[PDB]
Amino acid sequence: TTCRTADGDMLDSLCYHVYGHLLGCVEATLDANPGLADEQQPFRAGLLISFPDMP
Amino acid sequence: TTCRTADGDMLDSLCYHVYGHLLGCVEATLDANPGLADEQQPFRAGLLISFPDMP
Amino acid sequence: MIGMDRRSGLPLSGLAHLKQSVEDILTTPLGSRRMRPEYGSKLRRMVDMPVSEGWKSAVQAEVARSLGRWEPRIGLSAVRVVAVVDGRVDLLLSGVFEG
Amino acid sequence: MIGMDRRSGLPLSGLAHLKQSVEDILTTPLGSRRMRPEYGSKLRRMVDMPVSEGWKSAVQAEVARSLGRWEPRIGLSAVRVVAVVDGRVDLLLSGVFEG
Amino acid sequence: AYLEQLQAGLRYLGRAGESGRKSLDKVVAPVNGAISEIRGAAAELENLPGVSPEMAARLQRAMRGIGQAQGKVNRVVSTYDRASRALLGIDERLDALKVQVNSAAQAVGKVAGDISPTLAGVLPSWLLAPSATPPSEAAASLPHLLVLQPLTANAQPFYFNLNTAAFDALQRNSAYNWSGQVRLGRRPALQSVGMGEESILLKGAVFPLRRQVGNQEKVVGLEQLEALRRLAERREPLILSSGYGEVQMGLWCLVRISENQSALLGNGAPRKQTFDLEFKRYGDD
Amino acid sequence: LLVLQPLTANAQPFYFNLNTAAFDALQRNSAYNWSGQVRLGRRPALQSV
Amino acid sequence: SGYGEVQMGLWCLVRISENQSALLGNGAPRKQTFDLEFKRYGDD
Repeated sequence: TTCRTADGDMLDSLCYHVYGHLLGCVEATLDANPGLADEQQPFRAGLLISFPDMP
Repeated sequence: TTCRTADGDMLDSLCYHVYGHLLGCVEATLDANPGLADEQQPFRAGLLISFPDMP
Repeated sequence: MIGMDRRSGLPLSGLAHLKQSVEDILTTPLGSRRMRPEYGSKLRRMVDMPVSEGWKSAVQAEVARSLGRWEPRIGLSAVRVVAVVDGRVDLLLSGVFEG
Repeated sequence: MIGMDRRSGLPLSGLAHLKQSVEDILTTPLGSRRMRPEYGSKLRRMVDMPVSEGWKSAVQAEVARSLGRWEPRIGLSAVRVVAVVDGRVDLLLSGVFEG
Repeated sequence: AYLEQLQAGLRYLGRAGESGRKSLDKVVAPVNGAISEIRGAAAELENLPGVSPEMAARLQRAMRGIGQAQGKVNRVVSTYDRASRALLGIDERLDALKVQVNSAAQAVGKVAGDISPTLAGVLPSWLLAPSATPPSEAAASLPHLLVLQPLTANAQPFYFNLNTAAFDALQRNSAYNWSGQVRLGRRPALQSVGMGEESILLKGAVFPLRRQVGNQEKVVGLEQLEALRRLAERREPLILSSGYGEVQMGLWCLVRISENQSALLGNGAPRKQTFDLEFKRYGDD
Repeated sequence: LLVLQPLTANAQPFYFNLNTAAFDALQRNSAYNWSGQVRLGRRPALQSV
Repeated sequence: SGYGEVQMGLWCLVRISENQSALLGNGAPRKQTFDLEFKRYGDD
């Protein structure tokens, strides 16, 4: 379930739109994403997040 | 329950019309029929299938 | 879901696969598939019948059955006759997307 | 309950904290907070919409939702348009105090 | 000699996993004829410089097939008793297929690596994102009669007005749980053991051919009571928001919808829909 | 007006129109299973079961 | 149906009850007031 951001899309908003809740849903996204947390949290327009299943 | 085909009648259709389902119903027809599977599956007009009971 | 195209063998996934998923329902008659007799549409039985106002509501009621079986990611909205030339009626298959 | 002021950092407790508790609800949009997506108001969505008599009842119905979530010590009474200048509508947020 | 070796190696395992249906002894000789024979290619492929863009897709065509050959053997073998398998002694033999073929698959992957898992299902950040703008109902020229709105706080609320449903009746039952305990020589004692069910019942009628107010080139829809149904299968409480007395009504879960749609059109379309909704107060903290 | 059609998919469907049955009323009850659990000092909790 | 959603779900039929009256000589009615009653079959 790979999604592409815009220049203002943010991580806790995105995995709330995908999953429906945020309990155990942000760090599971940061786990299966290489170098995602190193990038600045107001995202750039072209970075890809593969949201895993069962957060 | 012996049935006679036409030149386009087919095996999985016939034993679905006879039995009502196809789970375990085609190979039980091919079991009690000598030389049926050797004949081509678009059947000829005059070959006889004896459909057994309890497929 | 990622499938392959019917012609040309190319793997197409998003919504071109959605349209060919519908046209495998509408143009296969019932019992033509192998070991899957309850697959397809009765639209081939509706071929070359007179276009009345009960023929229209029998096509809407049969596309909705056949897409309701093997296409759960499509909610059917309406089927409308939009033109008539000699024999060739043409139907705007409109439906919302789910799933 | 004793909190601190938003500007100037001073700890104010009784009823000045009550008013800034409401204005953190009304001016935050939804999803702007971190790890709290169901916080704030849809009043920023009501910004720059025409002031009809259904816009008024949709603001009363949305202030009452957003204060009903994160402000239990305020019972909302009414929201009334009291003046109109060019663009600037102004709303008398009146409500009784509970808790 | 891998052009002779692995293609002959899959030929033994075709006999291994299929001549083992109702017997055991016919499995061991092709399995012995493979483990010491796939090793003839796992030692051969130790040193290749990547000989061709072809000639190693053939290795990928073969090692996918030998990977299918492990699945055929290890499922046909697993249908047997363990004691009948222990007397044969191929529990300690089929693991050598997990040694030699994996050493052969590592040898193919060093010579010719795999293709990258390309991505075609990359979506933007929209298809799972709600349209947070309010609908045309909230901007209409009609004061809203009652407002349904759920706990997710981003879902679209339902607005009761003359365009959508427009109830004119409002039952509001509200019991209070006083339990009676019969005493023998006197009046029965009453104890407040709770609050009991408070319910709100909304009557009314939807006429889905009356045009929207001011003749907006748009009628009251047939969809406009099914929106009450979709908002009720969320398994979720709802905030009632009136506009007359208290505005902050509590959490009210929706329990029953029952329309009576009659005076039908040709395609089954009604032109009256007399409904009755029925809520119960969700007892939050 | 309405069409009945079964799961066997080859059986003959039933067509509601003025020739066959032609209903003019349509009750559609639809409950939602919210179960009440009485708590002693407060309102009864409702759960979507 | 043909008006709103067309794909209604699976609906099993539960009750048929006709009231056939104004009879002919051989028992043939000329009115049959029925009421069908469905319940939604809960498929996956």
